[PDB]
Amino acid sequence: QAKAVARTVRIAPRKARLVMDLIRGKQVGEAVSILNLTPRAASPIIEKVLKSAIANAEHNYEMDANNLVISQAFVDEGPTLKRFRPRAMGRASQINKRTSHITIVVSEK
Amino acid sequence: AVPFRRTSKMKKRLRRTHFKLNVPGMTECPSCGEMKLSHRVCKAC
Amino acid sequence: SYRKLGRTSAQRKAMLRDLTTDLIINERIETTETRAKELRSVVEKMITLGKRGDLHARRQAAAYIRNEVANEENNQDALQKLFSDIATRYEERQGGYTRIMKLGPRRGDGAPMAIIELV
RNA sequence: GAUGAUCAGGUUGAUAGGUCUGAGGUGGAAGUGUGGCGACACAUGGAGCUGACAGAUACUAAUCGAUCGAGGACUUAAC
RNA sequence: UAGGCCCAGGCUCUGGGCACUGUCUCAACGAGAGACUCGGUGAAAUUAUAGUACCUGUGAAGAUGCAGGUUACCCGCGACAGGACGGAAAGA
RNA sequence: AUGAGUAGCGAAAGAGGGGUGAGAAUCCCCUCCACCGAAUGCCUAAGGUUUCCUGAGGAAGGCUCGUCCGCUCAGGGUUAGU
RNA sequence: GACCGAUAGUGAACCAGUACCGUGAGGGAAAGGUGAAAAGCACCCCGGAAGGGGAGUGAAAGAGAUCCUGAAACCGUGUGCC
RNA sequence: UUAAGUUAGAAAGGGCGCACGGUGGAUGCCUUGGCACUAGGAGCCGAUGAAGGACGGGACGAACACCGAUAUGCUUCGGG
Repeated sequence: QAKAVARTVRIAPRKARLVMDLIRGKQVGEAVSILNLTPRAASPIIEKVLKSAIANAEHNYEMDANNLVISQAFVDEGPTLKRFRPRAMGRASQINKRTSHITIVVSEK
Repeated sequence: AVPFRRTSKMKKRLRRTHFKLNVPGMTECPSCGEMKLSHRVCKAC
Repeated sequence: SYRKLGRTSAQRKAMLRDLTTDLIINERIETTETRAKELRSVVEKMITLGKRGDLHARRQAAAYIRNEVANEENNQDALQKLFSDIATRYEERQGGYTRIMKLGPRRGDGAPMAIIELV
């Protein structure tokens, strides 16, 4: 089994989990197509992580790109950046720019 | 119009049950093996 | 009925005129799906006008086509191209001069994109 | 019809656009000719134009595809 | 773009008449912005915990949470403004 | 944390072709269209203090994006007897 | 020193009367810890980068730069029973 | 086969327990800094320009520290 993690990605975790739920459990080749055809802003990032996981599986563990399936796929919370004065244009206060840790594990079926 | 009380975890999770995405409608390109949205174009496929 | 396309009554007319002229010039355009769906009718009506060829139809077309250059090599107007080049090409078709092909969502706003071209 | 939903169709087909012919609306187009010093008038000529309405016509788009969906529990009684 | 008129008195006030109108009998349609759906981004007041129906009683102020009964498959989206022990208020 | 992926994200006109680029609605060029014009034009004060030019940049910042910026970093740039 | 040990002890263990706030007199913070030694990751792979997976150093890499230990709220993935 | 009866299972999601993470910096160890005193010194500097500052000085950025156009130092006498 092979793993690939993307840390402190500038995306809200709640919005990334929507796509993560779509792709988990699927065959690894089919999952790429779903990510390519989903119109969300987390798709490109999750696709990069998935491609990285597939690469590690072939160059480091000599497993084949076929017969691979997504075992685990989850999103965690990352350090939050706090903008106290969105006074620029906005009349809000202490906006929170959230962040995510994206993890994908693949293995042979 | 002021929340009288905080919302529990279970009620939040229950309300968020219809807030999810749908698997796309994809077909495989006759020539090539690329996948595109049905009724979309891909001669380059 | 007909789509309002998010504009007011005059901006809609201006954008339709511009897109019709652009399609006449370039033979193939990329725009949104609904803009193409609304452009199909007007561009086909103007092709129908050009297929007649008389002065009255020429001036009816001129009251709607933009003043732009089709190609600089022969100093050809868009109206001249409409009445000389395309009307000769579609001399045997009864309607259906265009076709819309759907591409997919845009990155900026998720809008559905489409190619509209002359057959 | 807010969105889901509902309803008519998907190439042995008229679902929508276009084209053709119509219905209704406005109302006598452009060019040319004539009369007038001119603004204009007359003829060609119920003419030209016409979004959402009707009938024909596969000309353009509904391609190819994918997913889901049974194998029918036990007891008693009458057969 | 840019003043409604007329006949009066009292020096501006009270008038009267006319004109005119969606002020209304009584509302209908149309245009735009928001609402609504999709993509991006993304706060605040408030907050004892909460799987938080209705009626009739009981009760330190007014019962969701007490007693007796009657109703009710699980989860949402859009509206209403009834309760809202919401805030305004104010009498006092 | 909750409210909640909710309210916001304001006028006001853009459309297409080409380019660059890992990536374009949003940057550059072209074309047409549209708006101001006792100004939304020209100059020059108060005030600000490098914000000016060239190259590089994609942390942060810019109510979306960004290959762009009044942002970041390196070099430069202000000449009086009137 | 039967004094404190980073919310304590000076306001200040860190470029502190600093940053910030105010016209001014004046008010006035937050912020310590890689490893014994940088030996601080050659090289290969995915990626524009960020960030990862190997390889290597090291006693330890889940010690990799807000880098000793790392609790709770809060946020997730899998599963036994309902 | 018909009729009349019984039960089972079902998870869009949710609850409890368990396993594994993230975030965040309590806790424990540690000390560069403080606090209260004791025993001695010393109790003033300045018009021969003070206290406190501004601006500058390095081969190459900013800052601290040091120094003053003799400017990241000069002379001498000692130590090492």
